[PDB]
Amino acid sequence: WGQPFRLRHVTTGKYLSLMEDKNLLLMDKEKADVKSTAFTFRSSKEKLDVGVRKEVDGMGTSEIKYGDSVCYIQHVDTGLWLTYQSVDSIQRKAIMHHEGHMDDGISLSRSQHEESRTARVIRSTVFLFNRFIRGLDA
Amino acid sequence: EIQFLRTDDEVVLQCTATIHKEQQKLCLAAEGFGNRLCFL
Repeated sequence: WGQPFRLRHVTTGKYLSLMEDKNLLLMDKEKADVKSTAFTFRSSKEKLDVGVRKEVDGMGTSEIKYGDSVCYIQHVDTGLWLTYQSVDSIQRKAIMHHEGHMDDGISLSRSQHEESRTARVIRSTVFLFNRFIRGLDA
Repeated sequence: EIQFLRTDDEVVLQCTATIHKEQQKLCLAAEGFGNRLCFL
């Protein structure tokens, strides 16, 4: 809890980021400048902000659990919280809001190694084939 | 105590490069799919 990280979309290869004008958006690898792409899992939505955690040179202690634990995604730089637009399959746009909503809890479901392999193969193949198609068009 | 490298461990090969009077850290990488060569 409190550890900064980046969320990379496997299929597109782009990193989640927060621009002030158009909230959440995916950005290329060369424009992920940590300030806008840093996100954090929070146990509770209350403004604790303990911070000042010392990094441990080891595997650490397991804190966040798959499925059971309820997470709250918070932008590191701005402190904003991930929440839904609540107005329109489901197609509910995700926005940054300072106080969020009553139900912003997020569960985590791990993917299989085969599934992750297939997703990264898909992204590499679409990149290479788009390059080939553009070369043929040229 | 000083930690050691066991077999079943995940590691990254890292090196340093001195270019235009600065030091840059580079990790060995490879794609495996559609490209067998290794880059940094």
